Parts: sequence; C-alpha cells; structure tokens
Amino acid sequence: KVFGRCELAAAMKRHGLDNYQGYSLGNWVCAAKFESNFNTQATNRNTDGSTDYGILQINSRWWCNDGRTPGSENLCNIPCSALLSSDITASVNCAKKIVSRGNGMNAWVAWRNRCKGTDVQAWIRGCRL
Ligand SMILES: [Cl-]
Ligand SMILES: [Cl-]
Ligand SMILES: [Cl-]
Ligand SMILES: [Cl-]
Ligand code: NA
Repeated sequence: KVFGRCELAAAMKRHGLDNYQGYSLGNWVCAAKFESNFNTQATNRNTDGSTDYGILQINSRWWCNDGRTPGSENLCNIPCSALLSSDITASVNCAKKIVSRGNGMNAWVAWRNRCKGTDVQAWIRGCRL
C-alpha cells in the first residue's frame, strides 16, 4: 500500500507514535517519506546481507526474521513480511522498540540525514488529525 501523507499521519497518530519517546508526528512522517516513500511494500538489501522492510525500513539483522540474514536477532519477534502489510501495526510496534533503544531516531539514517533539525511539522500541514 502506498499511503497518502495525511493518511499515514492519521494512522501513525492513531497507533500512538505522535510524541512517542518525544518525537513529534512530523518526525515519523518525514522518516517514512524518505525511508519508503510511504510504500509499505518497500524492501532494500544492505551490504551486510540484511534487508530493510516496510514504511520505516526496519532491518532483518536486529529486528525481524527473513530467514536469510545469518546471526540475525528477531528482537520484534515477527517475520519481516509482517512489515510489508497494508496494516502498519507491526511496523509501529517494532519502531517503538527501536526508538526506545538509546540512540532514539538516529537509528534511522534517512531521519538523521534528511529530517533531523528540519521543519518536520511541514509534513503534517493541512491534515485533519
Ligand atoms: Cl492522504
Ligand atoms: Cl508527500
Ligand atoms: Cl511535527
Ligand atoms: Cl494502518
Ligand atoms: Na533477523
């Protein structure tokens, strides 16, 4: 599913990401824009042999099981394919664990490099939330 911007904002708010670990909703929408272009089906292979999955490009080494990432932890206890669903619940639950870990949203390199320090509230402008 390719979410609309306000559609994704509403879903992330409903699932409790607005202000989660102090990160306002626009941070999460901006992260999703640059990680996945709002596409739940996005996948991208990393140089270490892991793969990133879903709207927030969650990685198979630490977080989800894809059956092909040797030495993988599955700290979210899900199959990585759960992260490609039109239902963002599994991505949100796993993102909450990731962002709680100690480096916060710096875990998402697209967030560091294209959202951090910017006017992220622009990403929820116009939305009825
Ligand atoms: Cl929308
Ligand atoms: Cl957009
Ligand atoms: Cl915001
Ligand atoms: Cl959803
Ligand atoms: Na894994």
